[PDB]
Amino acid sequence: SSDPLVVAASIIGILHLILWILDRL
Amino acid sequence: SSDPLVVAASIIGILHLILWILDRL
Amino acid sequence: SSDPLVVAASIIGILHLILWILDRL
Amino acid sequence: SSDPLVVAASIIGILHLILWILDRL
Ligand SMILES: N[C@]12C[C@H]3C[C@H](C[C@H](C3)C1)C2
Ligand SMILES: [Cl-]
Repeated sequence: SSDPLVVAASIIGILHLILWILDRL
Repeated sequence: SSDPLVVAASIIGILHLILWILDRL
Repeated sequence: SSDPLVVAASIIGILHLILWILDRL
Repeated sequence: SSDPLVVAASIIGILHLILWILDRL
């Protein structure tokens, strides 16, 4: 288990890489 | 719970995405 | 122990830096 | 506590933002 803020940052991180990849594809 | 280092990096990761969006718009 | 979604985001974050370094060079 | 893979990704995430700022400034 993890802190809700860490879970929130994990969702944000995944979206970050997706947008970063799409911004180049 | 999460380690303090993980909580700190979570805040930093959120900041990182916010900065990337603002810098992309 | 960490939430599985946090472990997934950790793997994705590590990949993110690898790709980021490769794309800048 | 947090998984070592999460701790590693936290260190790497912090380093990632540092490099992003330096390259931005
Ligand atoms: N990039 C991340 C660092 C830390 C571990 C994992 C989830 C959160 C917090 C964002 C990847
Ligand atoms: Cl955790």
